[PDB]
Amino acid sequence: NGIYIWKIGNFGMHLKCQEEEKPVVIHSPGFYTGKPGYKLCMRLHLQLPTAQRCANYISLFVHTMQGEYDSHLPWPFQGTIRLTILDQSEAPVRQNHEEIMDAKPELLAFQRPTIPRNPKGFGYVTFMHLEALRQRTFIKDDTLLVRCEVST
Amino acid sequence: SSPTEMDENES
Repeated sequence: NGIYIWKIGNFGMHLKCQEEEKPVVIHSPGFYTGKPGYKLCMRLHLQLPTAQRCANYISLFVHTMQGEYDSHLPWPFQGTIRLTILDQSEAPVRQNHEEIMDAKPELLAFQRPTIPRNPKGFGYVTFMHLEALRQRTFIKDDTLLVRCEVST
Repeated sequence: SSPTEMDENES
């Protein structure tokens, strides 16, 4: 059962880029659901203030990647993916920001990739608005934590 | 509230 926590430091600088209307598109390191297992990564966007309807949102997508075990694994990928922006306050006062989605084997995002990262990602264009970050302690020590849990 | 497929090359 694959779990990866993506640590995005220097977050204030990424927010400043977004405020200055400079694109911010970043990718997590690749991580495996198991060994053997699938290789995946996360893609995060800070949508620009001038974007069409999703301005000032965090977008969060998952991508399949070419992994060492791909020849031994069934395709298309099927399973459940939980994406969470972690609330970094203490346990009694904490509420993470979370979505859970089922992979859709019919989509090209979940077929076996032919290049290092599958260009089709699957996720949330409007995962979390930037202003929602200010309501709880999501940023701590200039770091956002993005957790991805994958079932089968 | 619902997930979608997006191409990282903007189409």
